[PDB]
Amino acid sequence: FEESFYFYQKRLNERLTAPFRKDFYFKKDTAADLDWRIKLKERHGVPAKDIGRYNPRGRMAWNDEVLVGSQTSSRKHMVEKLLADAEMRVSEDGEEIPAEDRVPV
Amino acid sequence: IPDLAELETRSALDAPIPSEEDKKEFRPWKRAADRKARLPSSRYQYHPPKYNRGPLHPIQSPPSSDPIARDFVPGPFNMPRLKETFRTVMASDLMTLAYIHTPPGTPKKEPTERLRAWEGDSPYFANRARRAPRGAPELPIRERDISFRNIPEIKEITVSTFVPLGLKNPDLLIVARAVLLAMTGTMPEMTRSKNNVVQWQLQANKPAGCKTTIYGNAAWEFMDRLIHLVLPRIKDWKGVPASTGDGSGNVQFGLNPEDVQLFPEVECNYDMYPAKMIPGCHIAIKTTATSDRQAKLLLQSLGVPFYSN
Amino acid sequence: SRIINVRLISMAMTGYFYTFTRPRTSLPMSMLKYDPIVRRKVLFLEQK
Amino acid sequence: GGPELGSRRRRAALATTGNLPFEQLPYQCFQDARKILQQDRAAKIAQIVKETEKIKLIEARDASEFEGGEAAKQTRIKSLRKYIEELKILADINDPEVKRRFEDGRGDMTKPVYRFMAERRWRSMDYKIIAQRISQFHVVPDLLPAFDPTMDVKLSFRGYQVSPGAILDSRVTEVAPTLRMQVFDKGERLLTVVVIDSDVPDVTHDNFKRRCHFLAANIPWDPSKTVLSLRSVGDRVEGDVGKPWLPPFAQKGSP
Amino acid sequence: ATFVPRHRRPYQFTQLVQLSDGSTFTVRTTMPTALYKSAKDSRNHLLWQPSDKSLKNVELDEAGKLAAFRERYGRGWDLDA
Amino acid sequence: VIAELIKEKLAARAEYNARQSALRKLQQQKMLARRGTRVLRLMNNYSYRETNWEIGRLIGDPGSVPGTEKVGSRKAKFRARRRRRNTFLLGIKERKLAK
Amino acid sequence: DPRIINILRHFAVLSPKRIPPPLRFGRNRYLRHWTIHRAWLLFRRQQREQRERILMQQHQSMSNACEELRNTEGPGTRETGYLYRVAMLKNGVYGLKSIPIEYASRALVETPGRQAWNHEWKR
RNA sequence: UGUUUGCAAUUUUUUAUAGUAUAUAUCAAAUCAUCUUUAUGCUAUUCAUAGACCUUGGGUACAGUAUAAAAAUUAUAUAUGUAUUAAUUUACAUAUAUUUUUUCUAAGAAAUUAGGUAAGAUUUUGUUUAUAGAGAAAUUAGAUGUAAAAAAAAAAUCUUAUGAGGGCGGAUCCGCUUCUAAUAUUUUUUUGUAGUUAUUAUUAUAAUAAUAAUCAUGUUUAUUACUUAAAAAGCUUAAUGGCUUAAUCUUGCCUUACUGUUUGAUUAACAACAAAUCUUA
Ligand SMILES: NC(=O)c1ccc[n+]([C@@H]2O[C@H](COP(=O)([O-])OP(=O)(O)OC[C@H]3O[C@@H](n4cnc5c(N)ncnc54)[C@H](O)[C@@H]3O)[C@@H](O)[C@H]2O)c1
Ligand SMILES: [K+]
Ligand SMILES: [K+]
Ligand SMILES: [K+]
Ligand SMILES: [Mg+2]
Ligand SMILES: [Mg+2]
Ligand SMILES: [Mg+2]
Repeated sequence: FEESFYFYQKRLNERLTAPFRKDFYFKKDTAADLDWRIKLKERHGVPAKDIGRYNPRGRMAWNDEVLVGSQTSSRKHMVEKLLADAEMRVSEDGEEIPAEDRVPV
Repeated sequence: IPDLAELETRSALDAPIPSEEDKKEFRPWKRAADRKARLPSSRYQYHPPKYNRGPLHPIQSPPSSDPIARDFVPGPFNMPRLKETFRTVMASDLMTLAYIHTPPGTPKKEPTERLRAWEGDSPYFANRARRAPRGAPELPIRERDISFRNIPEIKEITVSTFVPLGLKNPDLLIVARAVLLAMTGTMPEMTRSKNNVVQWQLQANKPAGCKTTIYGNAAWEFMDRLIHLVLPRIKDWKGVPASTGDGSGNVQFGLNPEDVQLFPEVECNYDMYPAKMIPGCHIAIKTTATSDRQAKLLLQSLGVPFYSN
Repeated sequence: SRIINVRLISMAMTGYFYTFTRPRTSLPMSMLKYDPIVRRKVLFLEQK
Repeated sequence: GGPELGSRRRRAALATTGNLPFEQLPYQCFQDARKILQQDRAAKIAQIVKETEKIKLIEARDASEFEGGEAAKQTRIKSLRKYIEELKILADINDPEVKRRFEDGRGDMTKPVYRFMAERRWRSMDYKIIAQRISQFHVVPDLLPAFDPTMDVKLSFRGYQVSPGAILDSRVTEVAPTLRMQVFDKGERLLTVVVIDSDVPDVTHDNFKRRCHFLAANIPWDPSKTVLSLRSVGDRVEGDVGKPWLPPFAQKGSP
Repeated sequence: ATFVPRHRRPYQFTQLVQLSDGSTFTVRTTMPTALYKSAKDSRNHLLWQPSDKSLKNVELDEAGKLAAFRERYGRGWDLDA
Repeated sequence: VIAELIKEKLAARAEYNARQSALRKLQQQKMLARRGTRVLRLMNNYSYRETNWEIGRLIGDPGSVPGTEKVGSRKAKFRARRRRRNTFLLGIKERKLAK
Repeated sequence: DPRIINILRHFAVLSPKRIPPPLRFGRNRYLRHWTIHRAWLLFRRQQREQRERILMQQHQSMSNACEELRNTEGPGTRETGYLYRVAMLKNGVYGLKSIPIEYASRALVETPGRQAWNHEWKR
């Protein structure tokens, strides 16, 4: 229940916190910005990595709750996603690293 | 039993767990699509008012715990590892370390009036005004013993900045407000100067700082970052002065502008701020303690070094 | 002087008026006052 | 699909969704929370059986055995009974459907649970109003030395609800009013209604006298009854009308 | 008429903090970084670990001069102990 | 079911609107007659004129100040505002569908 | 100026006019949250009662031991309560070196380090 | 179709049905700007296809570990292309000037606004402890205590009562008067001080006794009630008095800072009169 509750509150925070401004942490056309944009598209625009896929705004914003027997709220899936987002995905020259040449953390 | 007969016959709580087949057929996304229309709105359309107009006004405001409320804040997101640490190991050590045994039938101590009254044979003493606080001009809070019912804990932390030169360069106040934002995760409130000093070029009633207060879990998380990731990186750091303390269980100290940028939240985007604009902060740790020695004993349990000075 | 005595004329064209003072560097006065000729609250505007 | 089902949204939602109890909606957090409250309600009921049998042991116990006598045995059972009443409420106070059934007005008022939420609701907005009328209009100490109402009483004339202290016309206040009462204590009690005019001017002695405009006694009432028409108190409802309704009035000039 | 203010909170993430000890805990921060590797923390500082012998007897050549000398002229001149 | 229920909502809405407009047309007729009525009274010196206090009650009975009531309902503004947005978005669907 | 504009935009997004609005739940959604809130606050009660039960049980063990100690005589030719009066002293308890910083600095962690425990530690 | 999409949840009102006053539904208003394209784009894969990896056109995906199936979808003006048509016709790709999604240059970072009314807050000053730069002198954080399961009962000392229409003299007038009730006071005569959790001891997991803890079904940043010397701050302006339970502060709506006449006073304003002051209807 503690896990399901935290996840339940992380998605209410998504609906009530100000949006994330990448321009405040990453500057345009840099190794960090490009790396952030690639992985941000795999998360379907969600800047957070531990709340699955949920759009706070839009027609389907109401569907914030998760169904029973879900893996997203668990702590095992949380650590897995936070680690997959720490691996450098953009080489020093700005090109995406091949899927096979990516070193895990 | 007749008592059990007075309980509600049909209980939602004593219903069986949901069926797996029903779980498979429950698809909230397919309902909105299959409907191909918008369900009519409910006739209940109460929305919290923007102003509180009294306890007898027809329209009343709900408590902050109500999710639809205007001041609602999403609940906890995690357990601060320093709160679980304090409550798991250090709650009993401080209780065991500082313990005075009271015999079984010890009479309860009766507190004496702190604002004394004149007692004697002089007819003037009758209607005399109560005497002044003996010693200090304001009555200091009396120390409570560390019991199993009173374990000193951290309550809130106030990070404040004072930028006098911001009166000439307005951008020094914009940066100071942003550093204190990423550091604590809240929106600081601007403060103003209260005195007039020409030598220092200080003018009264002008914005010259910013202040944030973090409560609950946020304050336990900030302490961990400070203790384990910021303070261990300050070059030639000796420790919090042993003289810190206002006499009520609150510890205060300050950080340098070069130590404020050691905060992980400030070193990541350190290049987005103009040069030489990151300020120093005044960190005030408010605890449930009621003494200077209790607070210094509490912080030592969380891993704060104190030095003699 | 810094103060001037202005006259608020009734917009009911009844001739009644009120007299108040206000600084020169201020906007003309315009209030909702009671007109005893028609015995109702109407709009009163500064004369000038 | 008729109005007897409820609002339009319900009739629409009840035809485009699936048939499933609200308590069985497969939501993760909602079902995790429903299990914490489930195994807790079982602990409250297990406590009611523990305190229920603990009274029998004390009941079949000679008073002399208690070093405090018979007085110490009643204060011990008096506290145990009160502790059981609290356990019968905490067993359903967290139930989500008990809250829905109460908010819809379909709550069973013969149970302590629904009577607890009704008093809390009354003490939130309605009590604060009547508590204010008794003081500002000086019903205390003029009529009673001290008064703390414990039941709800809403009066309506000709089907129109009257707000506490509203100045009504002499034509409206011409027929007996209907009282929409609600008691929050268990069992059936006998009730007396009295309508008193406390500002009758007595010019012969330069003071005010009080005049009774209605009086009825022996009115059976239970926490399930809601409406009582003072018009029919002798035939429809059981009671003894000591004085039929006297149309209120106020002579010109008096307050 | 008391105005009911609303909370103005920025966006916050969940972060994995990996101390120098290799141990990892999760926190709630405003930065977008997912994993924060700490090369210098309490688990590696001498003020917090006054007994660990590994931390003491450390060169701690912050400036870099002690290492530049050894690169030019070698380790012949050193405080052998 | 959703389509027919909405028709019932619009039918009940038209009934109230039909009655409101049927009653609004009566008030505009009562006000027109009142503001157009000139009651000349024998004041003095055998002169006839309309009293000033009656000229003040032409706009409306005493108790309130005509012209200070709220012009419209904010619910109608929310209702109207939704309708405007729906077209705009629905309009973009037709254009990008036309392409 | 460019960088300051970035900082100002960060605040412009936090103004009351820009921040998202208060939530708007139906009934079944509101009732769903009412239980999650009703079960969480009850969970804290179960953790508060448990936590305060251990503190009271650990405290009563000290009272019992110290009460026995008060009425002991010894060891040897030492008056009653000597060990008790010596155990109730607070020498250095409220000093700087009261609690070792190696024990207080080590906090709980989700996962252990590369070397969970150091058995080779020598005095 | 305003209001969050799984279902009678706020207040008031309209209308209708059943009903004999109640009940349900509905309507309007109040409280609140929640953001709404059910997919036309995107993504992946797969066929063809002139093509030496790419060109052109079609399919496919089946979604609770929700999904490719919307993390934010306008409208143009020009130029430069490419491909296209009867046609700058039309569809894309670039750039640069715009407007649109109210969606990104902190007013909740500023202004010393002072009356009516409503609600809310109730020591604000100084002093003092501590606190990067910070020093005699800058900012911020602090600075009283108690209580919060529940009482029951006997008499007496007064004081009140438009209580018993009490009794007796002259129903509600009056001075004496018993009784009941209420407030206050006694340190008074006491009785009771449980229940719950835990510890200890005896007894056969329970019972009994003793000790400690105990406002808590509630976002612990708890809350609520009471208490917290005097001075000082504040209240258009000197000084005195006063206000902290409002006369101060904050906020919403407002402009009675209204028209006419008028009562009783300032021990019959200023030791006269007049101009004045407070007040009632
Ligand atoms: N809180 C109450 O309602 C309550 C009731 C009785 C007594 N008390 C007294 O107050 C003291 C403190 O109250 P408390 O013990 O209920 O506070 P708490 O420790 O349960 O709550 C502390 C803060 O952290 C949050 N929190 C609590 N548990 C958490 C968890 N498992 N994970 C993440 N976040 C969590 C809470 O929301 C709160 O903001 C108690 O020791 C007791 O003396 C409090
Ligand atoms: K807890
Ligand atoms: K005002
Ligand atoms: K004081
Ligand atoms: Mg004033
Ligand atoms: Mg102060
Ligand atoms: Mg005189």
